[PDB]
Amino acid sequence: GSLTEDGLSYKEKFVVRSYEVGSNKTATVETIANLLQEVGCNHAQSVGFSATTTTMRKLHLIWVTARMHIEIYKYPAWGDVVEIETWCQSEGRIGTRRDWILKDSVTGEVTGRATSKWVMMNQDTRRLQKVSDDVRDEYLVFCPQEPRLAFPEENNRSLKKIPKLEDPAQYSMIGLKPRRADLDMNQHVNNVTYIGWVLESIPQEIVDTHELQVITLDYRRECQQDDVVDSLTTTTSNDSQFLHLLRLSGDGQEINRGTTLWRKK
Amino acid sequence: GSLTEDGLSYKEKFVVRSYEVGSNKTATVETIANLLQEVGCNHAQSVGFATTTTMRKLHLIWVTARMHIEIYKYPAWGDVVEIETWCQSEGRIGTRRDWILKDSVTGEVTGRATSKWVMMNQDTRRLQKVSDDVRDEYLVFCPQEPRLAFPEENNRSLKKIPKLEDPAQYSMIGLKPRRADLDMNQHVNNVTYIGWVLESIPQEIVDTHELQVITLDYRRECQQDDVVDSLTTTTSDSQFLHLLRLSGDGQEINRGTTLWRKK
Ligand SMILES: O=C(O)c1sccc1-n1cccc1
Ligand SMILES: O=C(O)c1sccc1-n1cccc1
Repeated sequence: GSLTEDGLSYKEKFVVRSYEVGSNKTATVETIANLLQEVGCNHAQSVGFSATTTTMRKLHLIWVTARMHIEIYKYPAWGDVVEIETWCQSEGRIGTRRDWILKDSVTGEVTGRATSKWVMMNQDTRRLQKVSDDVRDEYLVFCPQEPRLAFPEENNRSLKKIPKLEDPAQYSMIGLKPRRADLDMNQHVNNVTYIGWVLESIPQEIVDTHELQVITLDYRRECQQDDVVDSLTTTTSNDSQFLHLLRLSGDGQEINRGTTLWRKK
Repeated sequence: GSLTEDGLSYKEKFVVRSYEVGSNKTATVETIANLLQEVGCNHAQSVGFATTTTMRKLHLIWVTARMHIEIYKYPAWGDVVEIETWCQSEGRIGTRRDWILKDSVTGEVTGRATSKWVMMNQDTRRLQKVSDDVRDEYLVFCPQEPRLAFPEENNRSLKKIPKLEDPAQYSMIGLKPRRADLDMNQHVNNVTYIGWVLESIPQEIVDTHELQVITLDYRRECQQDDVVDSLTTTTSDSQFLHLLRLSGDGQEINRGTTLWRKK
């Protein structure tokens, strides 16, 4: 991987692995979401981060994901090479945005795109806060100054408000627990696990006859290593649409809400 | 990746990814076991395949009976690890696949693995000796002289594993596979079982020790809708005896041993 000529974005190529593919012999949406993490971390490292700034580390401040929106046109096949380009952008005091473009290395065509929204949180108190100018000026030199949007469209799916699923749900997967392989290097549940957990309540018949096209996921609360999760889904719709809810098996505390769009194979 | 000059083994380099590392900022044993799958599949593909044309005609598949992994140094995030793999016949019982893991910068051996495979009818799940027609098809891709990742006489890779007695010292109950645990044929990926065995090791062992050796026997497959119990008892360096069984009737699916060194 490497930063582009202007040093305002980062590119990296990935060969799709044998264990990274599903039943259709193409990369899963969780494999893709992991590749977005890998290109994201390599972009931060190539510009001095390790992505907390000097001031964030001093104040015990971290960047946390509020929303992830992924849209896939063609999932890459096992053995194919996918090139991913990523960049960040400031959104005032609310936080930052990280976008991605996925391409076929052989054809140069766009096979997918993603956008994520990040907010600042105190690592210990878990309290959110608006970005301070001292922190803001530290990373503004690594972002483009003109708007560069993976989803520019006048009316796009990445900014839609997601409602809360009403009980009873149509489908459900109960008693989901994270294992050590679901944890990151800081012993927190990896954000991609939640994507997998949302998809767990989609019936196998939809999974076998449709391909996931769009997924929007809001992150409200973290699932701890010793928590149990319930995954709920209700059909809201040639296209299938679903409303999703992740909550703690006990009290029913919400951790995530989302929507998926699937098209017939 | 590529086959070596003699076309009797396969090499491939891997850069360790951010999501592939644990709390020590080094690759997990499950990440390593997945890299062994990837280099294994690329070796088969580069030589025409691990089912032969005769196996497909008879509905025969290769299944893992045993996996033995020994790690001296887990690679760090960003490091490049080079893996060399090769297969070898073991008569009529089956085949063996071995691996050597190295540091790309130093050339030193950082780990090694050996796995034992048997032939099974994919439909009846019945084991069988390898026929000569099948055997001759793949013998041209294996070295003719013995080439062993674990040559040492009376080594840990060939030891018999006993069955854990109830009550177990530690346990993790109600383990279920999710879609990300399945392979391209909707079967549970063999690496998931490794993760499930380690689930019953206490977090205090995990935080103070590093896994050095893991030997895992595969007896029965966990179906997508099965629930698993992971049992562990200390037998000792820390040594543990492991057992994976179905949450209901208690049917055995796996047994193993792990060896851990103080950090
Ligand atoms: O989880 C993270 O910290 C990172 S880093 C860049 C992408 C993501 N992400 C968030 C949701 C799914 C993937
Ligand atoms: O599972 C498989 O089919 C393959 S392919 C080569 C290595 C393995 N394996 C088996 C146990 C752990 C890894």
